[PDB]
Amino acid sequence: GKGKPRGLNSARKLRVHRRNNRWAENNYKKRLLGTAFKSSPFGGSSHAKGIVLEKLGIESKQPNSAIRKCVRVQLIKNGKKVTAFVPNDGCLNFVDENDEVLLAGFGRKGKAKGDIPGVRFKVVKVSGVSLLALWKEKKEKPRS
Amino acid sequence: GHKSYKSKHASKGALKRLYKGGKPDKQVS
Amino acid sequence: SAKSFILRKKELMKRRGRKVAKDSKFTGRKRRHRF
Amino acid sequence: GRMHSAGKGISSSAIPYSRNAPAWFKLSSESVIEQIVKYARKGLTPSQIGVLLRDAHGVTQARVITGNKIMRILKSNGLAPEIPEDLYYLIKKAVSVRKHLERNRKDKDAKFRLILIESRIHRLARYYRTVAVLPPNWKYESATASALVN
Amino acid sequence: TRSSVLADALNAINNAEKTGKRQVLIRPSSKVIIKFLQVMQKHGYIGEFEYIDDHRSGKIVVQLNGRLNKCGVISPRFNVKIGDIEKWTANLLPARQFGYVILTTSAGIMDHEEARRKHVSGKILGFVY
RNA sequence: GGAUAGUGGCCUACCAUGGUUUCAACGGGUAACGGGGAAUAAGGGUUCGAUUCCGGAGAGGGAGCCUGAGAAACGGCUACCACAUCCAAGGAAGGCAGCAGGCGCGCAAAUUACCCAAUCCUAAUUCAGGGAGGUAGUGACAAUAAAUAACGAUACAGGGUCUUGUAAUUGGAAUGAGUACAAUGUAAAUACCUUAACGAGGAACAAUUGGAGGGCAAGUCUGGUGCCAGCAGCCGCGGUAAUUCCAGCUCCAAUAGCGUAUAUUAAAGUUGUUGCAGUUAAAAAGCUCGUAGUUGAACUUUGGGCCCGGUU
RNA sequence: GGUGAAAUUCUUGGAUUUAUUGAAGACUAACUACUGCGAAAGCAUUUGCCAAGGACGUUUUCAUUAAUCAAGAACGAAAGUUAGGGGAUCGAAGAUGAUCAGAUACCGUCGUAGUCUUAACCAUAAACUAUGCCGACUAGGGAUCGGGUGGUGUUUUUUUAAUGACCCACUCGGCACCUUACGAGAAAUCAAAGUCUUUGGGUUCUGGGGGGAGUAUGGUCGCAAGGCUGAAACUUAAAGAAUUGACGGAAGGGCGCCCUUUGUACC
Repeated sequence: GKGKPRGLNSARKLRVHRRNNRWAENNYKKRLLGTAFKSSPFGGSSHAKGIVLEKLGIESKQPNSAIRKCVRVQLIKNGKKVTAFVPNDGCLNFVDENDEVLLAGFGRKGKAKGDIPGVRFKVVKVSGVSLLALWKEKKEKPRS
Repeated sequence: GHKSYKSKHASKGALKRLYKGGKPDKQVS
Repeated sequence: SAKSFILRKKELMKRRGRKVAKDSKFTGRKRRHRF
Repeated sequence: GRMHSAGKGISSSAIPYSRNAPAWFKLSSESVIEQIVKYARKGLTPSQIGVLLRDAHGVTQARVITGNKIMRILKSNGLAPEIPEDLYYLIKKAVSVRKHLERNRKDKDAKFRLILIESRIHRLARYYRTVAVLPPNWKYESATASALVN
Repeated sequence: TRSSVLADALNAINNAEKTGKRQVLIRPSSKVIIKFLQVMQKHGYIGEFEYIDDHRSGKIVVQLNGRLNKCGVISPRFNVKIGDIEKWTANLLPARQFGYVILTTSAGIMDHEEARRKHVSGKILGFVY
């Protein structure tokens, strides 16, 4: 029983049925439709670079407020315009418009640490130096 | 309470109640 | 809503029978600041 | 179970556990075979000959008394028909139900029954042309089947 | 239809051993079923089987003795090289010392350990422990 | 028959009407050179292979060709095509997917260095030539080994006369990271191996990176800030969808490395051949026939005796 | 007539109602069951004709002729489409009325298509046992349908023989049921949903979190309605089985307060 062919000479049916089934996966279908090369905002890339369009104050709530905001950036190689969560406070005095930031992915979303509705990108570098050293006062952002 | 009628894609009658109330594709070489 | 989530979800483990460290002014905050 | 039905019956015959010599028979072997060939000289099929020799003359089964099958006996004397008996009866039933279907056009269950009978006929004809009893095509079809059966 | 009579025979043995009966009646018989039960009896996992001979296919009646956990068939009869026969026992035997998987080789129908001893392999037929 | 080095529809004349296909032909996609291999360790598998070896193709796109044993060669030619150089305006010269390097594209990648000394190749040939190749510079791709401290005495705390812990207490020892006579090393140098001499008293010669409700290891820590139609009254308390608003102390893990992003693999039995499920959680065609496909009852030399020699 | 109430409606040419008779088309109550038949949808008056089936019985015949099934084919509830026929009832659409706080009592009357049949189309349903088909084994019991076997068993012959019907025992094949857990399962529950981490009898189909979405596009079938096949970007951490209760304006008692029974989401 058990639904499937089990005969010694029925390998062709097993292969074809498995091929259609594997097409009904998710990782496999994303890999062979090649949407990382056609529909993904990054070109299948891990990091990317972009020119900062503008910045918008997507704030949690009103006067009693937790200040976690995001920028609007435009990619260079693709031209698609996305949103990026800048790290810890005070760095928006550091990044302005048109600074050629370097972006990555964000990661997990749980109860905390950023539950922003539809922001999967974090600004890793700004002006081609960093955010960590430029927040820990190791290096300084050069002018233009 | 009644158990809700279960289906994957919504039934045609409920589709009627909800709805009442071009160019070809591309294949780049 | 870190305080409400943690204080609600640390009581369910008390019913399930597991140890939970007692709360103070150190639990519901950014323990580590971001970049 | 049945080939084209939902039934699962087992009504059949059970051949006795004896390969020789009914004690009270004690009659002959050649008298039996001349009765067989004379009954076939009337023009009866092997099954009716078997049931008559069982019902009238004490022949239990012809495989043990004569040592040979009935159809092989008729083949030995050249009385074997052009088509075998089961295919002949299937063709006759198909002809009758078809005639009913030209007479009564709306009878859908009879259409389904005709389809069942013709699938049975095609399967049996495939078996016969496999074992080289029929001509290797033999081509059952609607019309000449009437001229085939009678 | 009865595609594998060895499967139905071993399934009847398994059911009647699990429910605790003393005798098992098996229909139809075969050369392969007879050899399988000689393997079982020579290893002692069953009792005493006697073959009732009518002209159709025969029947078997076997005396069980307990002492038998599970027997079954592997279907289809996979071609089994000797270099991976250990894989097969590591697939479905509880331990490495007891329990037997049964092979049909050109030297006959025989359990796995004397298949090591004779250094001959073949098709896999079933298992018993 | 022509042609080829040679068989051959490779080409031509004549004459037949054939060849492939559900065992999926033909067409399309490939961000596809193929393989030896690589990552993932219960087995089976999933994913990758532009890349140190082997085979193929190409020198900006096509085509043609000379020489020659070997080329449809490009560090050879001719022609067109796309770029594009020098000017005396008439004409001439071009091909870095060789080595360096530059521009551009980008998340993404080194010196316009030295040498034929090694490995080998070419030639008229031990001798010449070789950005083939070797050496060095840049180099936290990856991989191996292990310095940042060790031993006492004192005074206490102990386990309690034998054994540990603390101290703005004290003592001499030991040595490489570096600085370098020299010599090895090398085509010549740099570096390693060796070593005359110098080189440790902590802000010395100072180790970081992540974290601290649970996963999952470590806070019944500290301080400051914005607000309150709530108490008090100018001291303050508490609360603060502040998703902690900001900093410090202490602790945990890993450690010359640590974190992050993406992709993939395992734990995953969410691809299930091993090994999934289908009454109600996703999922049994409305029903039957039927072609290819898959699968298909039992039965034919068994049993017994003989010897011999092989392994424990 | 009609409703909780009214109105539209018919009527002194007599409405409603009683009786006699006729005409039409549709459907076969009660018998009607935890019963039968059919591949399923489905099938209920009598008789006749035609062909077909299943089970049982068989000391008949062939000797593997079979099981499941992409392509392909037949049928397929109701609804719907094109001509013809018929048009009693019911009746989408439509016409008219009261619209009276509440309709907890959102309706009344008339009424086209349809409902019925012929000759053609369409091929879908909660088409459901929400349980593919074939084969094997595993547990007690009582009923019931069809066939068969045995009874110096019962009853009706007008003399007690056949048959019919009933009773007892058995057997084959069914539709169903009560209990159990040897076993299974997440649980409700299951003689199969058992013989499964001790996992392999044969074989078709289908599913891979929820939305987007049965959408868009392509192809094909269809006169139409529509059917068959059918993605993606994007977005999200969510979306079956039981028990348990706050809550009660559930009610019933007592002597405003207590005690018992009581059912626990869509828009």
